[PDB]
Amino acid sequence: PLGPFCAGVVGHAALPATSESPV
Amino acid sequence: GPFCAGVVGHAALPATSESPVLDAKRSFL
Amino acid sequence: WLEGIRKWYYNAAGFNKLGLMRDDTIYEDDDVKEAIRRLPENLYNDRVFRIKRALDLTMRQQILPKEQWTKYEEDKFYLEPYLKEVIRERKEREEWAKK
Amino acid sequence: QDLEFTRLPNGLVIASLENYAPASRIGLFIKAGSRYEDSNNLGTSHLLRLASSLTTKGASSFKITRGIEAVGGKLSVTSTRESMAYTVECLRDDIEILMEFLLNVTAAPEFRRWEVAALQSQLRIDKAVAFQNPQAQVLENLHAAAYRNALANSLYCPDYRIGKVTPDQLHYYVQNHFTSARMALIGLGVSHPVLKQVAERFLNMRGGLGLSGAKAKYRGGEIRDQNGDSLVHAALVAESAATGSAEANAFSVLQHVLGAGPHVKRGSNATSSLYQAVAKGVHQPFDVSAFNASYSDSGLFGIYTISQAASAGDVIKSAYDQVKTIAQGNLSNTDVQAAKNKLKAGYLMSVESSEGFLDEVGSQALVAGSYVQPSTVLQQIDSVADADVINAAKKFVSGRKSMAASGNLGHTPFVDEL
Amino acid sequence: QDLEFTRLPNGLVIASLENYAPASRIGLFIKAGSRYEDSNNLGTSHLLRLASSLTTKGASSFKITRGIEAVGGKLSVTSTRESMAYTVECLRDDIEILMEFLLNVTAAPEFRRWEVAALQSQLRIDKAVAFQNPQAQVLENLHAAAYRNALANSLYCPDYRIGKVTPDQLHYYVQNHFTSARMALIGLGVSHPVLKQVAERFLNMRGGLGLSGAKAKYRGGEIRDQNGDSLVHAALVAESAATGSAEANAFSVLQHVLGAGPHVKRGSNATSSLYQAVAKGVHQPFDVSAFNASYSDSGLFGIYTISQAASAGDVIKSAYDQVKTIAQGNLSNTDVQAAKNKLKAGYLMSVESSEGFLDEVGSQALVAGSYVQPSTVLQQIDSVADADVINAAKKFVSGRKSMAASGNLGHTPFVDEL
Repeated sequence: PLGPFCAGVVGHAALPATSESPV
Repeated sequence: GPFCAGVVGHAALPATSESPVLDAKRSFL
Repeated sequence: WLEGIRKWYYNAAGFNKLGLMRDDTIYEDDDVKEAIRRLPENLYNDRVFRIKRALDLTMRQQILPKEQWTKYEEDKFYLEPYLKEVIRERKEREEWAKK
Repeated sequence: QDLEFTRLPNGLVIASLENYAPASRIGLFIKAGSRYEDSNNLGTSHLLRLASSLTTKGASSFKITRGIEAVGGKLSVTSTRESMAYTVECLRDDIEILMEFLLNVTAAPEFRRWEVAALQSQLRIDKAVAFQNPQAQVLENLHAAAYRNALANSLYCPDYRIGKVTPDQLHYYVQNHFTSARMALIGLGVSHPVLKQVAERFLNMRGGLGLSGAKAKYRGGEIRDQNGDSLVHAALVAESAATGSAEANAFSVLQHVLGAGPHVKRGSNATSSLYQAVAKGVHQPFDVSAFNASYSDSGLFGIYTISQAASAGDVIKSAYDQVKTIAQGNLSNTDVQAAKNKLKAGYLMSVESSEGFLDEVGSQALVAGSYVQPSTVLQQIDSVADADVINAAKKFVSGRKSMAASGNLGHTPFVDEL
Repeated sequence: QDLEFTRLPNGLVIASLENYAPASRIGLFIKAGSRYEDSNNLGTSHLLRLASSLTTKGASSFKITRGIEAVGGKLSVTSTRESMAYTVECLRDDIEILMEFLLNVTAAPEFRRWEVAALQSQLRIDKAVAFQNPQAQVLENLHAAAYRNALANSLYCPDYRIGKVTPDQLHYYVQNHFTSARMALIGLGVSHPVLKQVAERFLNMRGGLGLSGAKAKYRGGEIRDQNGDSLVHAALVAESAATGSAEANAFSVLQHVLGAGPHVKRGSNATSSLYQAVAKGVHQPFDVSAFNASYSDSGLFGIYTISQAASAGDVIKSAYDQVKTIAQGNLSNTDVQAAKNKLKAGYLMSVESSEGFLDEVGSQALVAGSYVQPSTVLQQIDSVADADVINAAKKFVSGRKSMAASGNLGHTPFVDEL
């Protein structure tokens, strides 16, 4: 809930995303 | 073998010295 | 005496009318360019805004309001020390080149 | 309707829920990530994440992108350290085409040399964008210093490997990890038989239970980065219990007790005890929250502190003191129940969204291999006793510490000092 | 003639030996370096070392460069973690001009903003050139991991501080650390009275001890670089004695016992115990030596190993076991005697050259005030007993250890495992 770092970059038809853990 | 990471210079020669750091026979091996 | 005629020339020259200062109007030779690049950022930004405003005023053929004209006493020679140092260094390099 | 959880003989989970939404969402949760890597192939998962639109055996890159945009759909690759999920989302009528495109992307990766060399550059850009917020870097260092292997691997390609990932490495990673048993196809808004049909049409070829990495071992190191930013982001964690265990639920309850991300905009987090404990000591701008990472084999619980460089030590010590106080036994049952409420609400709101539900079902299928109804999750949450929370606090307080701090470290203390 | 040592009232130490040689070397040794940098001004020592030719009050950059070049002189700045040495070498006839230039540089720097801004890129250029050899980065990380304080500061400016070093910081560092009590003016081929006159002329101002750095504190950490190089450079060290102590001489003898540097080109380091001990286990290209670093506050002793990435663990373990065997008492009197001979010969060969003699005199003057004759140093070496070497080995084995590793690091052991 503190944000799994939610660092996904924006994109269309190819949008990578990553997440780590609460901040 | 400190291997003081010397820099070539004239009229300004910056030399920095570290402590014995081996790198003795790497070329040999 | 001399200050009277100097003040006359200051008013006669219009760089006070455009809001400029004396060092703003100097011709930008190589020594002047080095002096400019040696200026502190506050002096540099002030200089560029003064010159931009002056160019804008000259574009519309207008002059700054009388109260906003630069004063002969208030004029500050910001570029003089830097330019003098540049000239002195160039003189030293030339002198070493001479012999 | 209800979730149609099913397991094919190969070992592939297919779950579908016909919500009758205007738009459907299909995601193939492959059990791959930074964890299943070694020193030689570090960063490969990152390029795999970036290589979503590369030309496949059936569809060209042009065809992939143009089709996905023509239907207005979206292909996203979410890569956690343990799970790499490929999800497609579009309107219900055109879901089949995006289904075919997704299974083409996953099943038959044609890593042409030129395209991989092209995306090598995009690797650096993505890492740079991710690292703009210091928290990402701090957490990467945290995971690096917490474990000796597996989970220690970063989710972003290391600098020395930015332009050196090879197509052969990508092929090997896909072959040895993108396996049927390690895959789980979960789709919302689609019927079960269509999902089964497509899954048997493409994913069948790869045999299951591929190359498996080793269990992570708690390093407990301290990685300190001096970057000069005035605010010092520090995180001190210790090995918690892995997800799926009751102690994991106790640790989540502990996290909410200590304090999680704010519930009130511009709020002082009055319920959050960490915030008050630090505030009584640090009157400067600060922000302290409870870090609870729970992975399949091991977990990490700790406190994340953001504060000024001079006062960072005070913040870290005060937050640790609050946790120590909780470990001592000064825990109120009212707080326990309040934290349980917060956990239940958080879970329900998380599963509220289509994306949230998709990721939750994918995770459950990938790790547990079955769907746990939210009611059961809430029952598990309340099942945790106060003693369990206090014991989790004891485990953290009397545990080997791994700290990662980034900023003008300076006053920032060391693990031995803490 | 003989070396003449004079402690001036301001605290400056003046030394001169009239070798009656064609060339005269004058060196000002100042007790400043990376150690006396705080977190805010990290890397200022590096730029100060580079800014030896910038415009001074006495002379401009053009005049300094052109004059020193015209007489054929050389101006060199040598920096250690605890020391900075400014030396000028030229023919004895023109030594006065270079002496004036040296004192102008050391005592009246201007640090004009434009010149420092121009020189800031030389920080990165120098750092890159120095880091070409992996040994530099490995030792930087070793010092950073071993100490949490002064000695951890790098000899090269951190990357985030490359463009951020300010002229005010340089002025503050010079004013507070370039002081008469901290300086020693050492001259070879120059008469004592002339050096004394010049010292009064320029070094009269900025008297006093100046700002004092905090005592270095052992951290016992590990830093692992993972740079992907084929060979793995790993250094494992433990805290040791400060320079100029009995245990320091014991540690030097221990270093020579284990093996420090090959004496026969392309040899087998037969006398070196570590080398043979590793060689029997590992048949791959390898290297190993004893790392002995002594500073005024404290010292580090340990093993430096370079080996194939796969075999790094074996090499490190074998060297560590050989040190353990020495600690257990398996040390012959003959080995101690041979090491003593090697160390005495090394000291004599080091002081043989003019640069070596000047550096030794400066180091003794700064660290200990007075100059000790080579015979007394050799007597100190002889005084070391075998029991002292065994106790030094026992201290290294027992003490908490700090490790820095660079390379593939897939099989490189962590400090806990060792």
